[PDB]
Amino acid sequence: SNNSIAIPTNFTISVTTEILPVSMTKTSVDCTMYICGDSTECSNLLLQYGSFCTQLNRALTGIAVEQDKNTQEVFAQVKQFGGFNFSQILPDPSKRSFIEDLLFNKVTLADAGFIKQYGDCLGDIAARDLICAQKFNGLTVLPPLLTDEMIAQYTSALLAGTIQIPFPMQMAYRFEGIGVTQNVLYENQKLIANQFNSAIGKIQDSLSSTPSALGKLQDVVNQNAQALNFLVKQLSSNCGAISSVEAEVQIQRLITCRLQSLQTYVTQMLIRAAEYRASANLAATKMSECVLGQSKRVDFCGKGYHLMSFPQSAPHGVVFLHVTYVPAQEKNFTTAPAICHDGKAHFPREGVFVSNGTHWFVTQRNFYEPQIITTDNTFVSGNCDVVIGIVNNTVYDPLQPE
Amino acid sequence: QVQLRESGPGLVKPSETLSLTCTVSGGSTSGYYWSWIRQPPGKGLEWIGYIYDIGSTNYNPSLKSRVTISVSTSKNQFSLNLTSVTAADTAVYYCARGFDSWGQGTLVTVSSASTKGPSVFPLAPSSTAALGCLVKDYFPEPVTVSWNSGALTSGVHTFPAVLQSSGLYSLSSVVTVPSSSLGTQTYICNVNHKPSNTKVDKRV
Amino acid sequence: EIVLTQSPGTLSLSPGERATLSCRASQSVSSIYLAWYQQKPGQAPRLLIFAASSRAIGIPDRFSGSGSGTDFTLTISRLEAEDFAVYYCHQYGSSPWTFGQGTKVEIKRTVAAPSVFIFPPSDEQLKSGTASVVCLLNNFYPREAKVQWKVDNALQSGNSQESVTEQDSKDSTYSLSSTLTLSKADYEKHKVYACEVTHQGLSSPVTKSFNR
Ligand SMILES: *[C@@H]1O[C@H](CO)[C@@H](O[C@@H]2O[C@H](CO)[C@@H](O)[C@H](O)[C@H]2NC(C)=O)[C@H](O)[C@H]1NC(C)=O
Ligand SMILES: *[C@@H]1O[C@H](CO)[C@@H](O)[C@H](O)[C@H]1NC(C)=O
Ligand SMILES: *[C@@H]1O[C@H](CO)[C@@H](O)[C@H](O)[C@H]1NC(C)=O
Ligand SMILES: *[C@@H]1O[C@H](CO)[C@@H](O)[C@H](O)[C@H]1NC(C)=O
Ligand SMILES: *[C@@H]1O[C@H](CO)[C@@H](O)[C@H](O)[C@H]1NC(C)=O
Ligand SMILES: *[C@@H]1O[C@H](CO)[C@@H](O)[C@H](O)[C@H]1NC(C)=O
Repeated sequence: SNNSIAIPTNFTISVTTEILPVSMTKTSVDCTMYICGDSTECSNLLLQYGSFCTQLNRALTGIAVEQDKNTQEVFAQVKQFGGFNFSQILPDPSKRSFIEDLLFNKVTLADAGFIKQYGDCLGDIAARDLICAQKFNGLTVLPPLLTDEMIAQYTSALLAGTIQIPFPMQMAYRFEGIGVTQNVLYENQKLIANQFNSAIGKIQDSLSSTPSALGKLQDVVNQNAQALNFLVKQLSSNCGAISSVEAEVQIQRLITCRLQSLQTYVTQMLIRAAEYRASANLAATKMSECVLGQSKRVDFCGKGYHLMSFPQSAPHGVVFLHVTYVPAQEKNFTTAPAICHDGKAHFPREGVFVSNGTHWFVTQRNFYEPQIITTDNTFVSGNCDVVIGIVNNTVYDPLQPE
Repeated sequence: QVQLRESGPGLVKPSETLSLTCTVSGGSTSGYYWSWIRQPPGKGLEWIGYIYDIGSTNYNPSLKSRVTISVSTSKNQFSLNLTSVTAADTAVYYCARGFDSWGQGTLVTVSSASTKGPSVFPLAPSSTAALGCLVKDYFPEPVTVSWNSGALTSGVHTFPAVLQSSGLYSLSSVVTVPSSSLGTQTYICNVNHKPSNTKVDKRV
Repeated sequence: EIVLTQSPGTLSLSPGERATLSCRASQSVSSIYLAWYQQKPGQAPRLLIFAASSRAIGIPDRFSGSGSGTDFTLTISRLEAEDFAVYYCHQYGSSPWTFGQGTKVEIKRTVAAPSVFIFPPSDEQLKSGTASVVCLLNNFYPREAKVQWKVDNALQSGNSQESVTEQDSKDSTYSLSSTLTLSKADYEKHKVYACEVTHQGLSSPVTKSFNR
């Protein structure tokens, strides 16, 4: 390249969906009910066989506090409009938005077995946990430390990036962080608002009817529900629970088979907990530097240069709406360092001289906003003969009186 | 309880592919994690990868570019395939369910040699006395030596195989018998070598 | 990768004592993402302790796990002779699951003298043309046993090859097989052959000699 510069001309602001699971449901096995459920001889059953229940329940308590730590690391980073729409993404007073309830209604149908049955038999009363574990073979689902109300409140707190600076000035400052001046936003605000609103309309159409983006959240919750239902299936159809109905060998083969099924459940839940921890670490990284700050990385928060992001609280997950800036229609323009006029060399004050073929303009380096060459845009230093790649043009003085 | 049994080729040439299958009897590949974990002889364990039934294929980020693990439509099998197998990939491959209930390993040698069958020779007593049988000149190492078709199990010592100067293995299996029943019982040794498909029963 | 290192690489403990094995990780892994395995010779690994201290089913109260962070301990109390194994520590927390080099646990008992046997070549390998003479040391402790061959009272080297078994589970004894392989032409040129052994449990070297 001798004298040529590649400059973008058009731009598209686009939103993208990033769904990351951050929490697994809590399971706890109540001892002295899993073993000797209805044998009514719970001394000799809990002596030889009852010491292996607490070993598994310790691991379930460990993965439960690990998932609570995951939700605390993701959703609790902080403690506490214009031409854009923002009506479907903000809370509308049960303190949830219109993307949040679509996510909740689509993801809560991924479970249809043990968890929904426990929620139905709970009766919205937390004092019946001794009763609800009696009829479901001793398996209990603990509620999380951070409830749905607190997660929704923390999401509403983290949605303070839409703030005492007004929102168009914030978008202008984020464009200035990208590398384009504020005149591009303030002169193309209607097109940007239309693209953002149409992108929210497309995200609502593509999140609800088709699965589309909900293929990495529905399947992991479905895997968790199937792993819990297979425990009840292999606890009821074969190796059944102790009911009212020499024979120590039979009760030994019933109490050893039901323990091994639980050990299978813990062993294949620990790997799922590791995968959820990796996803939660990715979510904490994507909320530390895409939310609560513009990111300098490329193609990490979203496709193109990252501009903004909004968090949303999905059940057992987090939904990031990434707002990004995609350049398009690159053009090759002819560059020149300085311009000679009246025997005086003029250098650009802030920008690059460009030529589109016939006329000469002063533009920014990262965008094609043509400005006519005046004396308020160039400064004078040196003579004509010293600059190597000089070009002939006329600088237009704004003072042209009668 | 579940049972995991591994099977596949015992010897592959270099720049070929492995195809190791794992039969699951007593359970189904429907909602559990399954992994392959290998072991070089006299070394530690190395992990290849684990899969789920519907998806979630995670492999090792040192061997990812030449590995694939796949479930089967029979609902009781899954297979491991490797690509561009060098001489450093010979191992006792293990098939496991997550990280619990492992299976017996299958040894996969990788060298450009030929499947040479065994040759059992007797080792008679020379007047408790010891009697045995010797196996010579066989290239792979799965070989199994049993005594009296699984009836004589006490006092059996099956020595590890040694590599000779000819590039072929040799082995010995010696059992001790009381002198009051030196010749009052029929003692035979049964060998079995699977790549050569050879079963020799030898008296003593 | 998180490299897991075990510092007591090989122990030698009498029955009734304690065994403390340490696994150290380069990065801080959590308390719930480590496991322990024992491996008998020629068998599959068996899970012993998953998470930090959660025992599996079918395992006695001897094996107890402890630790969190970058220092994990496995404790064997009232060790028996059926614990001759290689012990491994495993991480299932990070995506590249990493094992470690194992700790080989041996059992120590009193000195037992070897019983020495000689096996001549049979007629089958005489017909084939390669003679192989076997010297057998049946049950002996410790592993340090010296075996040598004498052909017409001349010491031989570079032809014998040894194989030593692992320890038996019921009693802590070894076994040794020395194979002397040579040609039929060299076997036809000598009359007396002998296997001579020396060991700590033998006051004098033991010679077992044979002819055709
Ligand atoms: C190079 O830039 C000049 C700037 O003057 C362009 O000329 C203008 O072209 C537009 C249409 O694109 C007309 O409406 C204007 O009237 C033109 N201005 C003048 C002063 O005549 C010119 O077209 C550009 N050339 C190319 C090849 O894009
Ligand atoms: C601009 O010119 C460069 C060489 O300087 C060339 O590689 C590139 O394709 C051109 N871009 C166009 C024609 O859009
Ligand atoms: C190009 O810019 C126009 C406005 O000048 C806009 O309407 C259009 O969407 C852009 N087209 C692209 C980026 O393809
Ligand atoms: C935002 O969009 C909704 C429908 O999506 C519409 O009802 C509302 O008037 C819009 N608000 C504006 C443009 O301020
Ligand atoms: C630029 O303009 C001057 C006017 O004095 C002229 O002499 C010179 O040749 C021009 N240079 C070019 C066209 O490269
Ligand atoms: C893996 O190997 C199996 C067994 O040979 C074969 O059926 C299958 O096509 C292979 N898969 C590949 C190469 O992806």
